[PDB]
Amino acid sequence: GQDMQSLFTQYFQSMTEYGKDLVEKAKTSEIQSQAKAYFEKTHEQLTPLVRSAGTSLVNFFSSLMNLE
Amino acid sequence: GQDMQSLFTQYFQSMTEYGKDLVEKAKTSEIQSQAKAYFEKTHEQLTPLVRSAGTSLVNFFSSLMNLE
Amino acid sequence: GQDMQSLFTQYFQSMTEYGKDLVEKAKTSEIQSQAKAYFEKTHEQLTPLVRSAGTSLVNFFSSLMNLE
Amino acid sequence: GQDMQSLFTQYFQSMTEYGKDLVEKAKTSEIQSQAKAYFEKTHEQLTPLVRSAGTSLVNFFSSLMNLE
Amino acid sequence: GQDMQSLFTQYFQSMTEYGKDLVEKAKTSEIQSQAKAYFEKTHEQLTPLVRSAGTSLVNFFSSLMNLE
Amino acid sequence: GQDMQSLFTQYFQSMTEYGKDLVEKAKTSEIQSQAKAYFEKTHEQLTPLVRSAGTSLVNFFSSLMNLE
Amino acid sequence: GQDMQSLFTQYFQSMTEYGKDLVEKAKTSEIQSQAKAYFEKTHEQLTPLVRSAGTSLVNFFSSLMNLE
Amino acid sequence: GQDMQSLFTQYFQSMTEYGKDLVEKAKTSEIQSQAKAYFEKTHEQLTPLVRSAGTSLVNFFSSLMNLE
Amino acid sequence: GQDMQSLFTQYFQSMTEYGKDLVEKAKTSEIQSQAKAYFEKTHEQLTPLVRSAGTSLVNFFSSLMNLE
Amino acid sequence: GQDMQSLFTQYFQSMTEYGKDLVEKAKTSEIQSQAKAYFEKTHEQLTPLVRSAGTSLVNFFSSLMNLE
Amino acid sequence: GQDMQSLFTQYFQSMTEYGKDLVEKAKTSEIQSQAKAYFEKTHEQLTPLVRSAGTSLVNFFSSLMNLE
Amino acid sequence: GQDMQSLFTQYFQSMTEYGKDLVEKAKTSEIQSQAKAYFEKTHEQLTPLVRSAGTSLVNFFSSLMNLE
Amino acid sequence: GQDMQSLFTQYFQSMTEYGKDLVEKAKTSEIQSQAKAYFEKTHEQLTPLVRSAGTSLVNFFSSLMNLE
Amino acid sequence: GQDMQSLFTQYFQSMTEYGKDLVEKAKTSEIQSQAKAYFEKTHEQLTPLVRSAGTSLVNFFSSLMNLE
Amino acid sequence: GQDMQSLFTQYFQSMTEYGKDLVEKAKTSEIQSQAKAYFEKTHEQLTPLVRSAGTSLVNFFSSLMNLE
Amino acid sequence: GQDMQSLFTQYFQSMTEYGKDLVEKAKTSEIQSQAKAYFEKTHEQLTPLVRSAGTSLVNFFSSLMNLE
Amino acid sequence: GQDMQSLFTQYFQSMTEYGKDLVEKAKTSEIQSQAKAYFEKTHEQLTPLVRSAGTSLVNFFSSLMNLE
Amino acid sequence: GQDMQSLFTQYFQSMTEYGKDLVEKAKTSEIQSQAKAYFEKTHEQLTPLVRSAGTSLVNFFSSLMNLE
Amino acid sequence: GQDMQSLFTQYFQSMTEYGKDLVEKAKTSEIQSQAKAYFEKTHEQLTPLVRSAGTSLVNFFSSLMNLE
Amino acid sequence: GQDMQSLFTQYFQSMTEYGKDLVEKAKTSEIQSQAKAYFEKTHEQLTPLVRSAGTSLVNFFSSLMNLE
Amino acid sequence: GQDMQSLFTQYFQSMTEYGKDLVEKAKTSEIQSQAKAYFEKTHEQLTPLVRSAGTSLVNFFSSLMNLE
Amino acid sequence: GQDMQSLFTQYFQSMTEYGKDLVEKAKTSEIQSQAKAYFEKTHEQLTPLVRSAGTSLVNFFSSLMNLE
Amino acid sequence: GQDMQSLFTQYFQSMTEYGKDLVEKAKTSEIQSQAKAYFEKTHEQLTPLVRSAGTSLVNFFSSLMNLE
Amino acid sequence: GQDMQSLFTQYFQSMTEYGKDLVEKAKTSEIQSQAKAYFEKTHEQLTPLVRSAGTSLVNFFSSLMNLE
Repeated sequence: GQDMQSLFTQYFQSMTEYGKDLVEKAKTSEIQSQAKAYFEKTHEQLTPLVRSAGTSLVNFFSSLMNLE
Repeated sequence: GQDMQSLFTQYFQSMTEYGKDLVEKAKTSEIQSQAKAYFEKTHEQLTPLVRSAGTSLVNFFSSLMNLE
Repeated sequence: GQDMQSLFTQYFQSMTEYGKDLVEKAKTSEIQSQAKAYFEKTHEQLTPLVRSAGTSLVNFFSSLMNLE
Repeated sequence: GQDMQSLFTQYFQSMTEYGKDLVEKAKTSEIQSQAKAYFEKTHEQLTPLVRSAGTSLVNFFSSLMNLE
Repeated sequence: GQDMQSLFTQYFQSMTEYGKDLVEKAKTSEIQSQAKAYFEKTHEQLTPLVRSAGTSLVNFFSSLMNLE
Repeated sequence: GQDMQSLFTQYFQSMTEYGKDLVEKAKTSEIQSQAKAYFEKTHEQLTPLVRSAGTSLVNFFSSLMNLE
Repeated sequence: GQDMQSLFTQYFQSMTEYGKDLVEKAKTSEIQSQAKAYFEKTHEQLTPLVRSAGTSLVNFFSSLMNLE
Repeated sequence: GQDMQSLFTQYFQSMTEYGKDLVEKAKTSEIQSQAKAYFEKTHEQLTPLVRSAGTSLVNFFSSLMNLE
Repeated sequence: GQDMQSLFTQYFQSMTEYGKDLVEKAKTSEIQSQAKAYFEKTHEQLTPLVRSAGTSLVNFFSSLMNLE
Repeated sequence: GQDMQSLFTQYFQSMTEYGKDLVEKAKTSEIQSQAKAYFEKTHEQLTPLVRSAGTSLVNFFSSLMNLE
Repeated sequence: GQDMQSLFTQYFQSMTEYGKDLVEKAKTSEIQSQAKAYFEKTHEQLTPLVRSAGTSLVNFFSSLMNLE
Repeated sequence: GQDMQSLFTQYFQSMTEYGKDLVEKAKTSEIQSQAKAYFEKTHEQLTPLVRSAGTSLVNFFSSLMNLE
Repeated sequence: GQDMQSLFTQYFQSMTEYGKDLVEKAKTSEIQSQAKAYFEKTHEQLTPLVRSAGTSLVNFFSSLMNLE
Repeated sequence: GQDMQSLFTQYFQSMTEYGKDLVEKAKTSEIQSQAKAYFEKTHEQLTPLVRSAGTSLVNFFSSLMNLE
Repeated sequence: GQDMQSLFTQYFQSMTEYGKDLVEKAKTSEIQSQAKAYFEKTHEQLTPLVRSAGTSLVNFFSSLMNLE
Repeated sequence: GQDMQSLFTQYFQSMTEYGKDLVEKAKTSEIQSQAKAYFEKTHEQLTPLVRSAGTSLVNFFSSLMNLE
Repeated sequence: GQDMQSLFTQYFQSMTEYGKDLVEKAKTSEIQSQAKAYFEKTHEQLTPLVRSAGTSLVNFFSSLMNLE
Repeated sequence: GQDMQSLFTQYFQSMTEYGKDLVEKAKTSEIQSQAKAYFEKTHEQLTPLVRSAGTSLVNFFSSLMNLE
Repeated sequence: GQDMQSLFTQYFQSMTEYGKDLVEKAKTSEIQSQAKAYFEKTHEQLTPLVRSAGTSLVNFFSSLMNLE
Repeated sequence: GQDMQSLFTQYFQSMTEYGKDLVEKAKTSEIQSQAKAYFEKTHEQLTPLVRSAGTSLVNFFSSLMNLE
Repeated sequence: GQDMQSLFTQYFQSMTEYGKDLVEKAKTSEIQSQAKAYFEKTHEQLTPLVRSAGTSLVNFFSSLMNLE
Repeated sequence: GQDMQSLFTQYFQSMTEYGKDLVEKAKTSEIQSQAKAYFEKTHEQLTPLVRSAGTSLVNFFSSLMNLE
Repeated sequence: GQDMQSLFTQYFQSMTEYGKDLVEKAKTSEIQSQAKAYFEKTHEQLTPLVRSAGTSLVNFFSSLMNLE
Repeated sequence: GQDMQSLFTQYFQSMTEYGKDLVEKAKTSEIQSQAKAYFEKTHEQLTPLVRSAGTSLVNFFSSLMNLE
């Protein structure tokens, strides 16, 4: 059949600001940090950590992710 | 059949600000941080952590995520 | 059949601000932080943590998420 | 058959502010934080934590989430 | 048959503010925080925690969430 | 048959403020916080915690949520 | 100001037949004819002769039709 | 100001037949004819003769039709 | 200002037949003819003779039609 | 300012037949003829004779049609 | 300013037949003829005779059609 | 300023037949003929006679058509 | 003079258990906690909080505690 | 004069257990905690918090605690 | 004069356990913690926090604690 | 004069366990922690935090603690 | 005069365990930690933090601690 | 005069264990740490942090600590 | 077992004169004389002749005084 | 077992005169004389002749005084 | 076992005169004389003749005084 | 086992005169003389003649005094 | 085992006169003489004649005094 | 084992006069003479004649005094 599973984004005579992480002043601070830190014996199969207009597209067709 | 499972976003003579994480002043603070910290023997299969206009599209067709 | 399970967003001569996490002053504070901290032997299969105009689209077609 | 299970949002000559988490002053405070903290032997299958104009669309077609 | 289970939102010459979590002053306070804290041996299958104009759409078609 | 189980919201030459959690002054206080705290051996199957113009739409068609 | 002088026609799960001139049998007949025939020294300035779901929109903004 | 003088026609899961001039049998007949015939010294300035789902839009912005 | 004087026509999962002049049998007949015939010294400035789903858009911006 | 005077036509999972002049049988007949015939000393300045899904767009920006 | 005076036509998973003049049988007949015939001393300045999905776009920017 | 006066036509997973003049049988007939015949002392300045999916674009930028 | 303001405790061939805070089982409980929590503009001059065989001896001789 | 303001504790052939804070099992609990938490503009001059066989002896001789 | 303001503790053929904070099992708990947390503009002059057989002896002789 | 403000502790053929902070099992817990955390503009002049058989002896003779 | 402000500790044929901080098992825990964390504009003049058999003796004779 | 402000500790045929910080197992933990962390514009004049049988003796004779 | 056969004499802020043989005037006299004089073949085994605050302690543990 | 057969004499802020043989005047006198004089064939085994605060302690542990 | 057969004498801020044989005037007198004079064939085994604060300690451990 | 058969004498801030034989005037007198005079065939085994603060300690460990 | 058979004498800030034989005036007198005079065939084995703060310690370890 | 049979004498900030035989005036007198005079066939084995702060220590380890 006909399948459209996509990100469709069209702009016409437009103005768009987006996905901006803006620090003006920082001191002894941890600001906007994407992190994973301290894992032990963990089993993660589809965990996309995403931020600030970044993109993660996964198209599995008849595929097999096996973590045995 | 006909399948449309997509993100459709069209702009016409428009103005749009979105997904902005903006710090002006920070001191001894932890501000807007996406994090996962301390996991032990965890089993996570589809956990998208997402923020600030970022995108995560997963299209599994006849696929198999096996965590055995 | 015909299936439309999508995010349809159209703009016409419009102005839109949205999904903005804005800090002006921070001191010894933890402000707007998306986090997961301390898990032990946890089983999570579809838990999208989402914030600030970010997007997470999952389209499973005839697929199988198996956590055995 | 014909199935429309979507997010339809159209704008015509309009002005819209929404999903804004705005801090002006913070001191020794924890403000607007999406978090999951301390889980032990937990079984969560569809728990979307969502905030500030973020979106989480799940379209399972003839699919199977098995946590055995 | 014809099925329309959607979020339909149209704007015509309108002005709309909504889903805004706005702090002006905070001190030694915990303000607007979406959180899950301390779970032990919990079984949660469809618990969407949602806030501030965020959206969570789940469309299961002939699908099976099995937590055995 | 014809089924319309949707959220239909149309605006025509209108002005609407809604779903706003607004703090002006806070001190040693816990204000507007959506939380779940301390669960032990709990079984929750459809418990949407929702607040401030956020939305949670669940469309199960011929589906099966099994917590055995 | 805000001015909406338009033809707004929306259809939702509907069936509509309209503006249909259907002849099955005709003999030596004049059937459903829009015509103007024999004018002499006539002065017509806005005369829309319309039929069968046809449309005629006149939008004059600060304009001048002068027949001197 | 904001001006919407337009033809807005949206279709959702609908079926519509319109503006159809269908002849099945004709003999020595004049059927569904749009015509203007025999004019002498006529002065016509905005006369839309429209039929069968046809459209005629006149948008005059600060303009001048002068027939002197 | 913002001006929308347009023909807006959107189709979603729809079926539409329109503007159709269909002859099945004709003999010694004049069927569905758009015509202007015999004019003498005529002055016509904006006369759209339109039919069968045809379209005529006049957008005059600060213009001058002078027939002197 | 922002000006949208256009023909906007979008199709989504739709089926549309329109503007079709179909003759099956003709004998000694004049069927669906667009014509202008016999003019004498005529002055026509904007007369669109349109038919069968054809289109005619006039966009005059600060222009001058002078018939002196 | 921003000016959009255009013919915008987008197709998505659609099927469209239009502007079709189809003769099956003709004898001693004049079928679907666009014609202008016998003019004498005529003054025509913008007269688009259009048919069958054909297109005619006039975009005059600060121009001058002078018939003196 | 920004000016978009164009013919925008995009196709996505679509099927479209249009502008087709198809004769199957003709005898002693004049079928689908675009013609201009017998003009005497005529003054025509912008007269597009268009048919069958053909296109005619006039883009006059600060130009002058002078018929003196 | 002779002043004896003391804690005199003598043991002879004795057995004494005292001041024991003993928890065997605790769950989601706050057990035996000495605390002061949330004071604002408070003036406390001699407030000994004491527990579990702890001791607080204050001997002021000709001294002056001034809280001005 | 003779002043004895002391803690006199003598043991002779004795057995004494005292001041013991003993936890055997704790879960999601706050057990035996000496704490002061959240003070604002407080004035405390002699407030000994004491617990579990701890000792606090204050001997001020002709001294002056001045909090001006 | 003769002044004895002391801690006198003598042991003769004795056995003494005291001031013991003993945890056997802890999970997601805060057990026996001496703490001061969040003070703002506080004035504390003699506040000994003491626990578990610890000792705090203050001997001010003709001294002056001035907090001006 | 004769002044004895001391800690006198003598042992004769004795056995003494005291001031022991003993953890056997800890998980995601904060156990026995002496801490001061988050102070702002605080004025503390004699605040000994003491624990687990530790000692703090202050002997001020004719001295002056001035916090001006 | 004669002044004895001392720590006198004598042992005769004795056995003494004291001031022991003993961890057997720790995981994702903060156990027995002496700390001061986050101070801002604080004024502390005699604050001995003491633990686990440690000692802090201060003997000021005719001295002057001036914090001006 | 005669002044004895000292730490007098004598042992006779005795056995003494004390001031021992003993970790057997640690994982992702912070155990027994003496620390000072994040100070800003702080004024500390006599703050001995002491632990595990360590000693801090201060003997100021006719001295002057001036922090001006 | 525990055996206390001792002379226990403690003094607290007391004044005691005792065991005093004071002669002021003596002439040809025998005053306060402890004596044994003229024994012949005598057998004395435990005969304490004691006077004036003198002390005689006999502690025989499993011993044997044999006068054979 | 525990055995305490001792002379325990403690003094605290006390004044004690004892065991004093004071002669002021003596003439031809025998004053306060301890003596044994004229023994013949005597058998004395434990005869303490004690006076004036003198002391005689006999501690025989498993011993044997044999006068055979 | 534990055995304490000793002379324990402790002094604290005390004044003690004892065991003093003071003669002021003597003439032809025998004053305060300890003597044994004229023994014949005597058998004395433990005879302590003690006076004036003098001391005699006999500690026989598993010993044998044999006068055979 | 533990054995303490000793002379324990401790002085703290005390004044003690003892064991003093003071003659002021003597004439033809025998004053304070310790003597043994005229023995014949005597058998003395442990006879301590002690005076004036003098000391005699006999510690026989598994020893044998044999007078055969 | 542990054996303490000793003369323990400690002085702290004390004043002590003792064991003093002081003659001021003597004439034809025998004053404070320790003597043994006229023995015949005597058998003395442990006879300490001690005076005036003198000391005599006999420590016999597994020894043998044999007078055969 | 551990054996302490010693003369332990420690002085701390003390003043001590002792063991002093002081004659001021003597005439035809015998004052403070230690003597043994006229022995015949005597058997003395351990006879310490000690005076005036003199010392005599006998430490016999596994030794043998044989007077055969």
